Amino acid sequence: LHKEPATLIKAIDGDTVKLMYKGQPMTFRALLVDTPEFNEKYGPEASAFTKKMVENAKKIEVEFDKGQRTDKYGRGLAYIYADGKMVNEALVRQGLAKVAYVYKGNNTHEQLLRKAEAQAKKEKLNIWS
Ligand SMILES: Cc1cn([C@H]2C[C@H](OP(=O)(O)O)[C@@H](COP(=O)(O)O)O2)c(=O)[nH]c1=O
Ligand SMILES: [Ca+2]
Repeated sequence: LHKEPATLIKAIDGDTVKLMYKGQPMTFRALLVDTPEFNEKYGPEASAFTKKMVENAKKIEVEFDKGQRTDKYGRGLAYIYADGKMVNEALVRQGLAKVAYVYKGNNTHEQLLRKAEAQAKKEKLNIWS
């Protein structure tokens, strides 16, 4: 896989963000995770966590996996990086997302994110408390 440049347009919630990619606005949905919706427990915290991560970043990148790059809602499906740190992994490590939506061919970082979930769980963090 390889990282490509993108620019923040707007935070949306824990696992979606609006980014300018190859000069076009698109909503990106974070691969391999699921944050609570804003109306659910930890949802506001998930939203706040991702917002700080992307808004503070001097550099956002997106990394597509090997399979589909758009979901059925027209959202980009990627791993999203903020100054080199993967949002997807960071959410999971903080117990603010579960590993989820693991589809064949788009699962390159599955074991990485699983390892993070295991540690969040060990630490009884947030969703796991
Ligand atoms: C993360 C992801 C979600 N989706 C689809 C599955 C779910 O369809 P359904 O909407 O029909 O339940 C939806 C969940 O995304 P959200 O968790 O943002 O709601 O997005 C994909 O198709 N591929 C993906 O990689
Ligand atoms: Ca969600």
